[PDB]
Amino acid sequence: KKQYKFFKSWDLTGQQQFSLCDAMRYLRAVEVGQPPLSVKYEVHVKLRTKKNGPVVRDRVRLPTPVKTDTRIAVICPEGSALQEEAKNLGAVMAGEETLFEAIRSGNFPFNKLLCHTESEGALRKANVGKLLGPKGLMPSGKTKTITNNLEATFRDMIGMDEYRERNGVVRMAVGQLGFTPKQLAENIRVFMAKIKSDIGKLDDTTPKMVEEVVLSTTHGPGMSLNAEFAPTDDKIKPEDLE
Amino acid sequence: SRIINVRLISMAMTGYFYTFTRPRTSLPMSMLKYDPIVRRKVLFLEQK
Amino acid sequence: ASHRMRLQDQGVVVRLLEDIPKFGRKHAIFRIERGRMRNEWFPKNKAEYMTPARFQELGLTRDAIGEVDRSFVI
Amino acid sequence: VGVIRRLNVVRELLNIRAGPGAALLPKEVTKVHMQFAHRIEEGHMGPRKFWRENLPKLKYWNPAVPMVINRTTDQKGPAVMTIYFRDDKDAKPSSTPFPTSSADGSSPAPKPAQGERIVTIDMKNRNSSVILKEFLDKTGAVAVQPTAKDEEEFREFEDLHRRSEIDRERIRKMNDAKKREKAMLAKAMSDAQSI
RNA sequence: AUUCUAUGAUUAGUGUGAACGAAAAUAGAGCAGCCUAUUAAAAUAAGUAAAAUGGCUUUAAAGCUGUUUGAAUAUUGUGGG
RNA sequence: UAGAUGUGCAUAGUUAAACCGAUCAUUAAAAUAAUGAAUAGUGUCUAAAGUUAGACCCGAAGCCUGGUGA
RNA sequence: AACAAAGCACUUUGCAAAAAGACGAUAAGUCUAAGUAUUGAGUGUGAUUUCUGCCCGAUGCCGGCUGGUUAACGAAUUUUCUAAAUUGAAAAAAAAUUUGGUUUCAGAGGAACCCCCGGUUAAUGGCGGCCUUAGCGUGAGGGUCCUAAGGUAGCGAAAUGC
RNA sequence: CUGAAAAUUUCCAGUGUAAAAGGUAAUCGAUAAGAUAUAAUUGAAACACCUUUAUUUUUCUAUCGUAUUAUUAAACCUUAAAUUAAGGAACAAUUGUUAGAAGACAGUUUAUGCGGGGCACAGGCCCCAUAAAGAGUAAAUGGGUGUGUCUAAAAUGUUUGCAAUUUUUUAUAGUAUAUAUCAAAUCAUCUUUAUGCUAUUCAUAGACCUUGGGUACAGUAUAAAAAUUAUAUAUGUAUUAAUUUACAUAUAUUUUUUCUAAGAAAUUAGGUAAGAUUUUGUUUAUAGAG
RNA sequence: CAGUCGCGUAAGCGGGGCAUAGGAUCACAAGAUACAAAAAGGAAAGAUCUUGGAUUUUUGGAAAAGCUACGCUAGGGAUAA
RNA sequence: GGCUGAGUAGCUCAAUGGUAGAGCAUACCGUUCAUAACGGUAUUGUCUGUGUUCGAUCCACAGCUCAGCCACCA
RNA sequence: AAUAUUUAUGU
Ligand SMILES: [K+]
Ligand SMILES: [K+]
Ligand SMILES: [K+]
Ligand SMILES: [K+]
Ligand SMILES: [K+]
Ligand SMILES: [K+]
Ligand SMILES: [K+]
Ligand SMILES: [K+]
Ligand SMILES: [K+]
Ligand SMILES: [K+]
Ligand SMILES: [K+]
Ligand SMILES: [Mg+2]
Ligand SMILES: [Mg+2]
Ligand SMILES: [Mg+2]
Ligand SMILES: [Mg+2]
Ligand SMILES: [Mg+2]
Ligand SMILES: [Mg+2]
Ligand SMILES: [Mg+2]
Ligand SMILES: [Mg+2]
Ligand SMILES: [Mg+2]
Ligand SMILES: [Mg+2]
Ligand SMILES: [Mg+2]
Ligand SMILES: [Mg+2]
Ligand SMILES: [Mg+2]
Ligand SMILES: [Mg+2]
Ligand SMILES: [Mg+2]
Ligand SMILES: [Mg+2]
Ligand SMILES: [Mg+2]
Ligand SMILES: [Mg+2]
Ligand SMILES: [Mg+2]
Ligand SMILES: [Mg+2]
Ligand SMILES: [Mg+2]
Ligand SMILES: [Mg+2]
Ligand SMILES: [Mg+2]
Ligand SMILES: [Mg+2]
Repeated sequence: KKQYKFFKSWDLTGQQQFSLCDAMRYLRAVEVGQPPLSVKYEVHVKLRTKKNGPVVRDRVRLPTPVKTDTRIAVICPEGSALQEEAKNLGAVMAGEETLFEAIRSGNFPFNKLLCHTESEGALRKANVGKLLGPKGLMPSGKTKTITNNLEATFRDMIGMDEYRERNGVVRMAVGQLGFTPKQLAENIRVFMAKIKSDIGKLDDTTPKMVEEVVLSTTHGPGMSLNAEFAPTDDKIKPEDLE
Repeated sequence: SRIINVRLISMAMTGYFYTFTRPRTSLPMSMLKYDPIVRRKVLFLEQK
Repeated sequence: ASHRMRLQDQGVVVRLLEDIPKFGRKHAIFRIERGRMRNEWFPKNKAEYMTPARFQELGLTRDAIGEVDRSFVI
Repeated sequence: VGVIRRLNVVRELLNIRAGPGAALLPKEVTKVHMQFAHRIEEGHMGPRKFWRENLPKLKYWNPAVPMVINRTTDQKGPAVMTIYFRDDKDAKPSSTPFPTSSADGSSPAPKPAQGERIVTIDMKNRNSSVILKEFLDKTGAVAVQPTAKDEEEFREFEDLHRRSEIDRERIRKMNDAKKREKAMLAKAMSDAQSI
C-alpha cells in the first residue's frame, strides 16, 4: 500500500571500509592466476536520489583504456621514454624488436599496430609486411598509424567510456587487473569527479549525493571502498606485479 | 494570478534591487540597471 | 528528537537490607520505583531511603549508586 | 540488500588470511610459475584445488611474489611447478622478462637466468595436501598463526551455516506444500475449466 | 529598613486604539535599631531556588501560583539580582 | 560665623536619531550646488480658555453585586 | 376549540456499593425508594368502534474496522545569540567546528468527534412529472424521465377554499 | 524503510516462471565418464558464475497497539472500627494538560441610505450630456455590453588595367599644407594558374580494343576547370615487401555554407534615430466568384 | 542640480505607455543604512530608506444573523395610516 | 503557496502493462402459418499534450476540468 | 429410478 519516493538508504556506521591499497591486496589474491587482461575492476556508486528524477547518461575518457576489445601495440624505440609512455597510454607488447619476433610467431595479442615515424626504418628491415598484410594490420600512409604523437592517436581510436545511471547505482568498469595502484587510483578520481560535475549541473531541486562506492572484480567480493589510499599495514608498501 | 512581481538582484553584491512584474509563463528578467551604491551601471538578475 | 522532552522521574535511591531476590544483594544501593519501596519494601523493613545524611554516616558518596540486577539469585 | 547482509558475505569470503596454506615465504623466493590443464583428467584435479583453495592465501601474506599460472587444453601434459626460490643470492638486479597468466599455453615456463638455480615440483594424481606440504617445507615458509578474532570469525560464521541450512529446509518445505497444494487444486478444478 | 504627603510624571514604557502608567532621586512628617531581638525566636534554612507547561501580575525581567520535574556552599568568587 | 541645600523654564540650533554645532540634515566619498530650519526670557495679578475630574442644570429604560419577602 | 385527563405508543433504567432522571459556588449527599423491567424517568398522542399506508436519501440517535484522519506524546531534524577552546586568518577581519548556557525550527507513528459501512419513522421529517390511449371527451393500458420514496386508506368549499 | 536468515519475480514464442544492469569464458565434477555455460534456436532484450540494486513473502529481532491473567503477595476503590474478610483491580476514580462537543447557558452584532417604512437594491473610479459661451454645479437624472486591465519589446580579405568613400595611426618632404602608409567603419565575392576533363596522335601483346607516353599555344579566348572534400566499408581489376598503391563499380557518411519557399508564419505595445504619411470605408472593373 | 547610461552626423531627446478608469496605517516578509544599545562588552527588540502580498469593495480602511401581536425608554412629528 | 482524487461509444457502465468491452436507443435481417416476444449484426472510441518501456486506458510529468481538504485572508 | 428455464395472440 504505502510507497516511498527516495531509494532505500542503509545506515553505513557499521560498514567495515577498506583503503584502496588494502582493498587491492584482497582482490589481487582472489584473482591469483586468472588472465590479467580479462579480469577487470568495477565500481557501484550508490546515489541518494528520487525515483521519478532524471538519470545520468554522460561518458568519460579515463586516463587508461579499460575496454580490451581493441588491443593496441606501438613499435617504438627500445628503452626510450616513449616506450614506457606507450604503457601509460595502455599499450601492450610495445617496443623495438619485442613484437617483431611475435609477428614471426604467428600469434598476435594486439588487435591493432602502430609504428612511430622514427621506427619506420626498422619495419622495412624486418620485412614482415608479407605476414601483416593478409591480416589487414600493415601500417601505411592511409592507415593513419604512422604518427609522431602517440597520445593523440590513442585518444582517437579508443574512444570513451559510457556510463548510464540505473535505478539507484551507476555501474562502469574503471580498471583492469593489470593496473598499478597509482594508475587505478587516478582512474577512479576521474570517474567520481566527472559524476560530481554532471550531478552538480544536473539540477539543484534535489541534488544527488554519493552514499557509498563499492569496488569489485569479475570474480571477487564487493567491498566498500574508503576514501583513504595508503595501506594501513605499515610493513606492506605499494607493490606492483602480475 | 497571471502576473508575478519579481525582484532583480544586483550582481555587484551591493544589496540594491529593482522590482518589476512579468507574466508567469515568461523567461526570467535580466537587465542592465544603475546601481546607486557604486554609482555605475551593472548587471541585475532575477532573484529566484 | 527535540530540544525539550517530557520530564520523568528516574526513581528513588535505596539501600537493601534483606537481600531481596531478583533485585540485589544485601547493602546494595540503586534506584527503584517509588511505588515498590513505598508500599512493599519500606513497611517490611527490606530497604531504607538513602538520604544525603545517610551517605555521610556510611562514608559512601553519591557515585556509589548501582543498578537493579534482575538476574540475581540468593 | 543491507550493509550487514553484505558484510557477512565478504567477511566470510575473506578467509584468504586463514589457517590452511598460509605462510610468509622467505625473502629468497621471487616468483612461481605453475602449469596444469583445464580438465581434471589424467591427474589434473590436485593442482587445481591448490590454485582455488591454498594458493590465493599465499598471495595475500606475500603480495610481492608474482604467481603466474598457465593453462593448456592438452591434458596429460607437464603438471609441474617452477618456484623461483633463488633471487640470485638475494641480489637486487632484476631479470627484465617474465610472462603473465593466460588460458592457452601462451606463457610457457621461462628458462632460469644466470643466478636462478631453481627447484621444481611435480604434481599429477597427487592430493593438494601433498603438494602443499612439499611446497611449505621446501620453500621454508613460516606459518602464520590466526589471532583470537580470526578464530572467532570461524566460530561465528560456523553458527550462521547452522541456522542458514536450518532455514533452507524450512522455506523449502513451506514452498513444497504450497507448490504441491496449488498443483493438486489446479489438477482438480481447472481440469473442468478445460470444458 | 518600613510607613505617610508632594515633586519626579498627561515621563520611561505598554497598548491596534481609547487609555493605563512606574522607579531612581529630591523635599517634608517621623526617625531606631537588632538576634543578649527588653520578652523571650535561628544550631543561618531543599522538594527550597529554578525549569517546562496552564494562569496572575507585568514591559519580555523580577514577583505570585496549580501540575510534572528539580540545584549549589561564601570575595581563596558559592548563590540571587 | 561660614559652607552647602531645595522641582522648574530660558540662554543654540539641527536630524528619525546621535556625532556634530552657528551651523545642522539629504546627496551610499566629500566638496557654498541646491533646499529647509536662527535672535528675550521668566514670575505674578485680572480675565477668557484647552484637558481630566459630576464639569452648565434637570430626566431614562436597563446592567451588576449584597440583602428582604411564600 | 386552549391545558389536563383515562387509554395508547416509543426511548431509557440490571440496582456490586451511583438504577436512570433531578438537585448540589460542588461535592459528600438527598428525592427517586426502605422501589427493582408488570419499577422509575422522559417524549408524543389523547376514552372506545373502524384504522394508522410509502420512504433511512437529508438531519438526529444507535452499532461497527487492530481502517482513514488524529491534539497531547513522540522516532528522525533544525536555528538565534553569547562565553571559552581549537582551527583558520595571522592585513584594517572575519568565518567555520566542538562544548556550556540561551533561544527557535521540526514530525514516521499516534485518540474520540469527523470521514466511511449498516440500522431505526407512534425519531425530527418527506410522501413528483411529462407523453400516449377503443373515434371527440374519459384512460382499464402502454412507454419514458426523475426521486430516498412519490399522498395509500379515509375525509373533502372544511375552524383548512385566494 | 529496525535489522538478520532464507526465499520470491509467468503475455506470445522461447529448453522455461528471463527481476534489472555491469564484468567475464569458461565453471563444477579427487583424478574416469558427465552434468553446466559460451555457441545454436526463439525473443525487443539470453541465461552459469561474481558484484551492487528492484518488487513481493515466511520466521527471528525491534518498535507500536489490543486482550487476558495474578496481586494480606497490604497500590487504589467499595462493603466493613476498618479484618491473615469478600469483590473489583492496575482498570476505575481524582488532579494537571490536550482535542472535540448541546443556544443547555452567557456577552454582543445584525448597520446606514431610500419622495414613510418593509422586501429588494446601493457604496471606489473613468467618458458624454443635463451645465445656463471661465471654472464649478444637484436629483433612485439621461446615456455605457465602461472599468481593479494589458505591456520588457523578440523568435596579400575585398575582383585583378592603374592615386575613386569616411575617420584615424605612422612616416617623408615641407612650414601650416601635400603624398604614401596603417587601423577601423560600410560589404561574407565565390579566388587551387592546373594536378582533372576533352580532342588528336604515336607506340602496343590485341581480335575494334588493351597498356604507357607524347602533342595542343589560347580574343571568335582555350583541352588548359560550370565548381575540384575526406573517408568507412564490400565486390572487382591491375599492382607491389606488404587490403602497398592506382582505378572502376555500387551504399552509408560527412565536406564545397551549394537546392525542403520564413524576403510563405508569429497581431509585442517602452527610450532614441531614420524612413513612409488616407492607412478605413465607399466606388469602377476583374477566371472560378454568388 | 549632482551621479552615469542609451540613441543620434548634429541639435538634442529619455525620471515608461496619445491623454482621461489600481486604497493608507499597523502588523508581517525580503534588502540596505550604522543612528541608539536600560551596569559594561555583544545581542535582542526598536529607528531611518527601498520593496512586496488587500472584492481592507460599507473601497479616509469593524472579524458580526434573526423574532417580538408580551415588549420597554428617550425623541420625532425633521418620514407614514 | 502546499497536497490528493478524478473523465473510457449517443446515453449509462465495465476493463491494470499486453484484445479496447458490455448493456440500452434507433435501424436491417432472421425465427413464426402470421403478429408480438426472442436471436444476430452495424457503428459513435480511453480528458489534452509530452516522456519512460519491446510494448501505456494502465506508469511519470504539465495542463483542461471536476473534487478533497490546505496557504494567505495586513 | 424423484428429474423440472421461458411458449402470449388468431373480426
Ligand atoms: K509614550
Ligand atoms: K394535543
Ligand atoms: K427516510
Ligand atoms: K439516517
Ligand atoms: K442508512
Ligand atoms: K502527523
Ligand atoms: K387521496
Ligand atoms: K479478587
Ligand atoms: K524602436
Ligand atoms: K481624404
Ligand atoms: K395572538
Ligand atoms: Mg513514572
Ligand atoms: Mg509617586
Ligand atoms: Mg540564608
Ligand atoms: Mg519558584
Ligand atoms: Mg535572569
Ligand atoms: Mg519571571
Ligand atoms: Mg529569584
Ligand atoms: Mg537644545
Ligand atoms: Mg400562605
Ligand atoms: Mg384512541
Ligand atoms: Mg443516580
Ligand atoms: Mg386530536
Ligand atoms: Mg510537543
Ligand atoms: Mg494510523
Ligand atoms: Mg406513520
Ligand atoms: Mg443568546
Ligand atoms: Mg461652464
Ligand atoms: Mg456659465
Ligand atoms: Mg505607441
Ligand atoms: Mg483602400
Ligand atoms: Mg549594556
Ligand atoms: Mg467611505
Ligand atoms: Mg476621496
Ligand atoms: Mg377466436
